[PDB]
Amino acid sequence: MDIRPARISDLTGMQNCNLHNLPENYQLKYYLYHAISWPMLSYVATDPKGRVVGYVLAKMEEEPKDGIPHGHITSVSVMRSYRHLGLAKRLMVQSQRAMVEVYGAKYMSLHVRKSNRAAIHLYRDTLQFDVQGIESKYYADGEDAYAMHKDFS
Amino acid sequence: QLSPKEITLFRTALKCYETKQYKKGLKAIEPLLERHPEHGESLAIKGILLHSLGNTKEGYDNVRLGLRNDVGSGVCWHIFGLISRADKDYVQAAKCYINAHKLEKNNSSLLRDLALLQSQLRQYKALADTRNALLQDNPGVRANWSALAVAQFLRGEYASAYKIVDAFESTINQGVPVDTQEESEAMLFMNLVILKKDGVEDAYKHLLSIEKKVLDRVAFLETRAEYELYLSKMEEAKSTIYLLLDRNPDNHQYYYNLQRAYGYEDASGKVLDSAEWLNLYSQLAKRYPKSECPTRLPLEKLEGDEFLTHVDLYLRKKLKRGIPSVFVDVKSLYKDTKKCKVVEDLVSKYASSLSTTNKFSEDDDNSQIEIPTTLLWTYYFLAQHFDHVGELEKAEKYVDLAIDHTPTLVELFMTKARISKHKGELQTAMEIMDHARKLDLQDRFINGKCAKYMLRNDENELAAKTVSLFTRNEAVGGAVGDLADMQCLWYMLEDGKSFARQKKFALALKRFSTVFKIFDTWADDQFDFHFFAFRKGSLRTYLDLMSWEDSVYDDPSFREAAQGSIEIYFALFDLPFAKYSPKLPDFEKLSSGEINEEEEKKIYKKLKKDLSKRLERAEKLKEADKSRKYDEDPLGENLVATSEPLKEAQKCLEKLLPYGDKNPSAYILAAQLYTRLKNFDTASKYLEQAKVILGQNDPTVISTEKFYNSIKTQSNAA
Amino acid sequence: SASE
Ligand SMILES: *[C@H](O)CS/C=C/NC(=O)CCNC(=O)[C@H](O)C(C)(C)COP(=O)(O)OP(=O)(O)OCc1oc(-n2cnc3c(N)ncnc32)c(O)c1OP(=O)(O)O
Ligand SMILES: [Cl-]
Ligand SMILES: [Cl-]
Ligand SMILES: [Cl-]
Ligand SMILES: [Cl-]
Ligand SMILES: [Cl-]
Ligand SMILES: [Cl-]
Ligand SMILES: [Cl-]
Ligand SMILES: [Cl-]
Ligand SMILES: [Cl-]
Ligand SMILES: [Cl-]
Ligand SMILES: [Cl-]
Ligand SMILES: [Cl-]
Ligand SMILES: [Cl-]
Ligand SMILES: [Cl-]
Ligand SMILES: [Cl-]
Ligand SMILES: [Cl-]
Ligand SMILES: [Cl-]
Repeated sequence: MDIRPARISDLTGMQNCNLHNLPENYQLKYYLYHAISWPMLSYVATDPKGRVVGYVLAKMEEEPKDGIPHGHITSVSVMRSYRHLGLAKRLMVQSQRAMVEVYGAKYMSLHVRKSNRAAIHLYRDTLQFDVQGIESKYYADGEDAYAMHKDFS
Repeated sequence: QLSPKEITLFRTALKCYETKQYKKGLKAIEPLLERHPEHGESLAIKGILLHSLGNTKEGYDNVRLGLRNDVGSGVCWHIFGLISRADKDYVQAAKCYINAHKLEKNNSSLLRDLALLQSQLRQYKALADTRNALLQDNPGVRANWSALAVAQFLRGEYASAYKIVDAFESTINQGVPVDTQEESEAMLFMNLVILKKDGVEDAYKHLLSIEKKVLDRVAFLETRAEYELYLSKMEEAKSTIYLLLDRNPDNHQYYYNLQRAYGYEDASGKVLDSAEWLNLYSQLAKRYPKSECPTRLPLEKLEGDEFLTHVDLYLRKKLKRGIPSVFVDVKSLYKDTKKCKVVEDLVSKYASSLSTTNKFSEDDDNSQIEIPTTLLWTYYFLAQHFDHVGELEKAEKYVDLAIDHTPTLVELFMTKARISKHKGELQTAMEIMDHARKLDLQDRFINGKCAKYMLRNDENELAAKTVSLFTRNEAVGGAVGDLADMQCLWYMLEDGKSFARQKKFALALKRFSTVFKIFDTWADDQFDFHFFAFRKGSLRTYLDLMSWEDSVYDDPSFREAAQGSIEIYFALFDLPFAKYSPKLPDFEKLSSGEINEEEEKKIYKKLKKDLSKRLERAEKLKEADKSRKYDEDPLGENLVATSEPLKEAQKCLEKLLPYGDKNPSAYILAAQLYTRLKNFDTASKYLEQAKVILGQNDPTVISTEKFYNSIKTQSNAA
Repeated sequence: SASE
C-alpha cells in the first residue's frame, strides 16, 4: 500500500471511503474546509489503481480549549478489504507528527463510540491514547462516545 | 423622488433584509410602493425580500421592473447581483456587480464580491484587475497581496507574480511573525513562482534559502528531492530521500526516487544494475522491518527464478500470518500473465502439502516446524485467484472448502457471493451477501456490499430497508434521501441503473439527476474559498482546488449517470409509452407491436391510471417534506414527462463532450442524438470523430452508422 | 469520528 499526504483531488475518494465505513458522514465542503484550513494534516492510503482505501481527516481545534493548541482527528477508516495491515496506525503517526511540527499541538483528541472495540484497541493500546471521559449520547443514534486524548510529552 | 418620512422606512426595509426574517421588511416597504410604484429601488428592495423568503419569479419581476426604472443606481444592480448569485447564475452576477461598481466606485465590497464571481467563472484576466483594485484600496492586509499574486500566477504572468510577492515580503524587515504559517506557505508559493519563471536551477537555490521559514517539512523535503533529482545532484538526493523514508518508509515514490538517485533506475524504467538494484532493496530491509515496501516492490520488476524465490518467501510470509489481504496485494502482479501462472502453480502446490503434512512444498519438512490454520488462508487465496482468472468451478470448490473449515468468517462468504455473481446467479449472490452481512451487523461496509448486491438483483426496496440500518433517517426521504444529502454517488448510480433496467424510468432519471446535483454541488463548493483560502493563506492548496475543479465533471460516475439519462431520453423520444414507465412485461408487448388495438388500448388506460396514482402519491410526499424552506418538487416523475427529451439529452451531453477523446462514447451518444434531431452533418462529424478512435470494426460504431443510415435515407422518399 |  501507498501512504502519503492527502491532496485536494483525492478528497472525494476520502468521502467515499467514509461513506462505505462509517455512519457519521459529511458533505464535500467539509472536506474542502479541512484541506484549505490545515493543508498537510490529512493522510491517505491508495490502492495500486490510485483510489482512496484509507484516510485520516485531521484538524487543529479552531476554538482552542484553554488557549493551548491541539489536534483533533475528525475521521479515520479503511475499506474492509485492507484492514488488519497497519494502515490506520501509520496514517495516525504521519498526521500526528504534522500537528506537532506545523501547528505546535500539545495534544490530540478524538471520539469513539463505546462499542467500537476495534477503534478503542487501536487508540488506547497501540497508539497510547488516554480515555479522557465519556460523552453521553454523542452519536445521532444515541450511543455514548469515549473522548480520547493523547498528550505529547 | 426625495421624501423624508419614507427614508426612515426605506432604511428599515434594507435592515430587515440584512437581519433575515424578511417578513417585517415587506411591511415597511409596501406602504410606500402601492402609492409610489415608479421608484426603482423601492421595487428592487421589494423583490429581493419576496425572493428571499421565496419565491422567486415574484421577486425577479419587481427587481427587473425596478432596475429598468433606475438606470442608474448601484442599489438596484447590487440586489440583482445578489439574487443571481443565490440562484447560481454566476455569469450574470458578475455583470451586475461590474455595473454596480461602475456606478458606485467607492463601494469596495462590490469588488470583494466580484472577485469571487470572477474566480468561479475563471475570468482570470478580469479577476486580476479586480484583485489589483482591491490591493490598492487596502494594501494593509497580506491577503490582498496574496490574492493578486495568485490571480496573476493563474494567468501565467509569473514575473508579475514574483514582483508582487517580493514587494510585499520586503515591507516586513522586522517580524518575524506575522502568522508564521502564512509566511511558510507564502514562501512555498513563491518557490513555485520561481520554478515556473526562472526554472529549476534558481528554484533550488531559493528553496535552500527558505528552509528556516518552512513549517511543512514534507513539502520542503519532497520539493527538494524533485529538484535534486532533476539537476542530477544524486548524492544530495540520496541523503534527502533518506530523510523522507525516515519520516515515512511507506511512500512507494520515495523508493523509485532513491533508486533513481543511486542511478540504478532511469526516470522511466529500472536499468541497469539489476544486481545492485536488488541489493539496495535488501539494505532497505534494514529500514525498520516495519515496512513491507522493500520486499513487495521488487516483485513488480523481478522475473524468472529470482521472482519465484521471492514471491515464495512473500506468499508464505503473508499466509502464516493469516492475512486476508494477501491476494489483493499480489493481485497487481497479474498484469503480465506470466507471474499469474507462477503464483497459481505455487499456491496450488501449497494446498496439497498441507495435504498430508503441515508444511508447504516438500523440502520444508527438513527444516521442520508446522502450521494449523494456513489451509483456510491458502484456500481463500485460491478462491479469489480462480474467481479473478475466471474458473468459477474451481473457485467455488475452494470457498466451499474454506467455509467448511470455518463457517463464521465474513470474507469467505463475500467471495462466494462474487463467484455467484460471475456465474450469473444474482438471486443467490444476493442471498449469500446477506448472510455475509448477518455475520457482522455492526459493520456499515458489509451492509453496503449487501445493499449493492440487492440493487444488482433489482430489489430496490429491500436495499433501501437494508441501508436504513446505518443512515440518518430524520430527513428527507429516509435512508435513500440521506444517502443523497451525503452525496453517496455509488448508491444513486446502482439504484438508477436498477430502475432503468426495470423500465422504471422516472425513478431512474431521478437517481441519475441526484448524481448531477452532487457534481454541481461539488463544482459550487469552491466558491467561498476564493475568499477563505487567502484568509488562511493556503496558496498552493488553493491552486490545487482550482485545477481539480476545472475537470471535476470528468469522472466515471458523472459519465455513467449522463449516459444513463441520455439513453432514457432516447427511449422517451422513440416510444410514446415510455413516459408511463410501464412494467417490463407491458413494455415488451407494446414494443413488439404484435398486439391488436383492443389489447393496446387496454394497456394504455392501465398505464395512465397507474401514473395518476404515482402523481397522487408524489403530492403526499411533497406535503410531508413541506410540513417538516426548500422542498423537492419531483419526488419522482417531473423529468420523465418532458415535452422534448432531445433537449434534455443535449444538456446531459454538454459536459461529456470536452472529454470525448478519452471517452469516445460521448461522440457516439452525440451522433445518435443529432441523428434523431434530423441534423445529419453534425451527426456524421461526431460519428467520424468516434470512428477515428477505437473505431472501424467497433461494435458501437457500426450500429450507430447503421442507425445513421436508416434515418438519413428516411428523410427523403422514392 | 466526529458527529456533525
Ligand atoms: C473517529 O474517527 C474514531 S472511531 C472510528 C474508526 N473507524 C471505524 O470504526 C470504521 C472503519 N475503519 C475500521 O473499522 C478500521 O478497522 C480501523 C480504522 C479501526 C483500523 O484499521 P486497521 O485494520 O488498519 O487498524 P490497524 O492499522 O491494524 O491499527 C492497529 C491494530 O488494530 C487492531 N485491531 C483493532 N480492532 C481489532 C479487532 N476487533 N480484532 C483484531 N484486531 C483489531 C489490530 O490487531 C492492530 O494491529 P496490532 O498488531 O494489534 O497492533
Ligand atoms: Cl453507503
Ligand atoms: Cl464548511
Ligand atoms: Cl473498487
Ligand atoms: Cl469500494
Ligand atoms: Cl435560518
Ligand atoms: Cl463579459
Ligand atoms: Cl484569457
Ligand atoms: Cl490576456
Ligand atoms: Cl471578462
Ligand atoms: Cl513572465
Ligand atoms: Cl552543483
Ligand atoms: Cl538510512
Ligand atoms: Cl463487488
Ligand atoms: Cl464490479
Ligand atoms: Cl481575501
Ligand atoms: Cl476568518
Ligand atoms: Cl466511463
